[PDB]
Amino acid sequence: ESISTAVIDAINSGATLKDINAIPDDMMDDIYSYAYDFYNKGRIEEAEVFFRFLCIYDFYNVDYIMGLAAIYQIKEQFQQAADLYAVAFALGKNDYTPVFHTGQCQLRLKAPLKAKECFELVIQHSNDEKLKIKAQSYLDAIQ
Amino acid sequence: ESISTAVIDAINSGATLKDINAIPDDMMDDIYSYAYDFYNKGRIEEAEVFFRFLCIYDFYNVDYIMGLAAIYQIKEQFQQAADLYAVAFALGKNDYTPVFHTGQCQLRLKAPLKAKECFELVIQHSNDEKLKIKAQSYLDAIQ
Ligand code: NA
Repeated sequence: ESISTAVIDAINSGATLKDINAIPDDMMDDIYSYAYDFYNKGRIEEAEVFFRFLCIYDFYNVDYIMGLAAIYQIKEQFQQAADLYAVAFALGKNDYTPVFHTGQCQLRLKAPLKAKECFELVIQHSNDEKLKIKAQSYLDAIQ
Repeated sequence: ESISTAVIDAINSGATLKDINAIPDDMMDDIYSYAYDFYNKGRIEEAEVFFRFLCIYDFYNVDYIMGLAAIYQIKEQFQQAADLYAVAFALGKNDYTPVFHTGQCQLRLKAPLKAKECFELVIQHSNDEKLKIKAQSYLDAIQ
């Protein structure tokens, strides 16, 4: 029946629609690869429908969630972007990229304080030099 | 978890085209009928544009997906067709038609092993006789 029922069931079950329907991995990879192609080519409207479907069918997948969070951030839906980046971080705590992006979202939502906090976390725990230089530049700009 | 709720809530906070209810149902039906007629009548470029519009307006409508997937197939854009057939399969209720068309696309993309898995999958799970007969023939021809 309808995807919204299936979704409520999947949440209640703590399992992904992908697992529940046993969609093969190769098929999921193909959709993701197409979706990323739209994103990289800058075709954000087409990329968004693909990524929204991906996160619906596999809501535990960090690459899907990061992809859709990047799209929201680019469309300036800062609060939705920040919410997805927080889930991505919770599912992958070795990676500070989502904490960095959330910092940029918080700045745009006029919460300089929350933003500084994110940028400090990155500087403190990330091993990604480029991420740390960006975060340090934001922290210097915000004072 | 509360994780899956957080993903779905974030995604559900933004309005979609279909959410705002600005387009009458019969207009949507007319657009689909014309797109489908253009297709059947060989006017492919026009069918392509409209079916793509339809897929953006309701990506979870299998008829829209299968419509554009079939256009890519006919245009020999076999990878794109295969990517949309994977979406149709995930949307679909045990319907193995998109899996079968994926097999034909794989075979044309010189991935016979992938093709053979598609056709095997149809034979194993499909309840559509005409479809299993085509799939068995492809399997026999590929060896
Ligand atoms: Na970005």
